[PDB]
Amino acid sequence: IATRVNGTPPPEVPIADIELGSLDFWALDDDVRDGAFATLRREAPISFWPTIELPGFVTGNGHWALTKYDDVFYASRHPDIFSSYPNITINDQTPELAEYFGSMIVLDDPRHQRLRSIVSRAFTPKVVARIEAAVRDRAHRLVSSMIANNPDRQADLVSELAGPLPLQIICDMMGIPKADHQRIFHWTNVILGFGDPDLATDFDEFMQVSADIGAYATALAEDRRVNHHDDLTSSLVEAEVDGERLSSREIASFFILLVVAGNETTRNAITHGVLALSRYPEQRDRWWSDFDGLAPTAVEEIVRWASPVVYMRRTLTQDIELRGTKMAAGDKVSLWYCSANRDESKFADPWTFDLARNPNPHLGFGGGGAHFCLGANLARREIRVAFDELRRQMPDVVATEEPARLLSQFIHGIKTLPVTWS
Ligand code: HEM
Ligand SMILES: Cc1cc(CCC(C)C)ccc1NCNO
Ligand SMILES: [Cl-]
Repeated sequence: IATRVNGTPPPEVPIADIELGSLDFWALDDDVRDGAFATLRREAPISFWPTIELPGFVTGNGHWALTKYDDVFYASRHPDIFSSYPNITINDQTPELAEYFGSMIVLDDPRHQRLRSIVSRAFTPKVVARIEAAVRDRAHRLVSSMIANNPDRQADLVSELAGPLPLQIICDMMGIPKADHQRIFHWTNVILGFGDPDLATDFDEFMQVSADIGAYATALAEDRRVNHHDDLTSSLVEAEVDGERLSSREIASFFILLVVAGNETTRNAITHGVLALSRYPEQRDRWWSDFDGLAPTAVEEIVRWASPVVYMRRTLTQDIELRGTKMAAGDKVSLWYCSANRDESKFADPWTFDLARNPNPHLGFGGGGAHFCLGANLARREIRVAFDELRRQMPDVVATEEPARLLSQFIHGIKTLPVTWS
């Protein structure tokens, strides 16, 4: 595809053209989206928007959009005010889906910390360092297979590498048999792709997929309750929180959170990273000339640039005012990481994709504090190893078409990215 000029700011977007409540807005290209958030940061840093109407979802009240880095950081660090209960997407959750989506991410402390403590050891730096060889093995073989399977030197990066790598890693951590990885992939994509006609627009399919992955979780849990294995599902069924085992719905919700969180966002970080190296070849050249020296900053700049999670939602527990804006107890609040990560008052040259950027206190893993991404160290490893394997096996891998972008307010997804190599 065409490259662009690195450092170019987005087009001006008049504030009257911005409709965060319309699915059509989220189909526009990233230049327009980035320009819209730049206009909000400048002219309306806290503003109120209707909730997008999705067939079968509960619309409910609209939300206050926090677009400034400092406000997203403030909300994240004050959970006694900005609660993660009852949901962390904007749209209200049906009582039927609460059975499958009531994990620790929609809970406050103390119960959130008790739940997180069941699995946190498995994601600490020493424990993930052990997973590193498996990441290396899977990434090496996926890229080798891309080359063996495609003598025409053309393939889809998403289906051949970015998707399978994080999926295989988290499924093995969970104890899921390899035969079932494609069902997990499909379920993940329906749950986080709803509203995109290429994935699912029918709510019956969304509820069927939810029910099926919940039933799958429950059967695997029952098996592990009979026969322990060295995996996260056995951890879940063996835990006790003050002498009480987790309920079937708590187990199903934990399993679904871990599986979905563990593959989709990393997949999109890799695809956006390859697209950026394609658009800014100077950065590829710099990184390839010193891979290990630049990898720390390069991986962080890929996450800042991609912002794979566009926003997370909070709910006020009390009246507050910020920047002169009075917000009421019970109001929804949306935290726009995609905007915080272009905030001109926090980042020098925010429109420059600079793989040497340092410091880089981006909010791609959230604003910090109680819910800080459990998998951040694992994600950074998977990204660094995927790019090292591309450098080694197909260093000129480059996108040949513009991405097919996922239609989503929540996930900065790429459905397909055709690439070519020498
Ligand atoms: C580049 C990849 C990733 C990105 C951009 C990302 C982003 C995020 C964000 C924005 C949050 C919410 C943070 C907050 O509310 O303050 C989060 C939470 C979480 N992430 Fe990730 N994540 C990534 C990879 C992973 C991986 C590989 C896993 C492995 C399972 C994972 C597991 C989780 C979990 C379990 C939570 C909920 C934590 C809690 O509620 O305490 N994430 N992530
Ligand atoms: C994309 C996403 C969605 C959610 C809520 C949706 C359900 C499936 C838990 C939670 C975490 C993440 N990702 C975090 N880390 O990848
Ligand atoms: Cl103030």
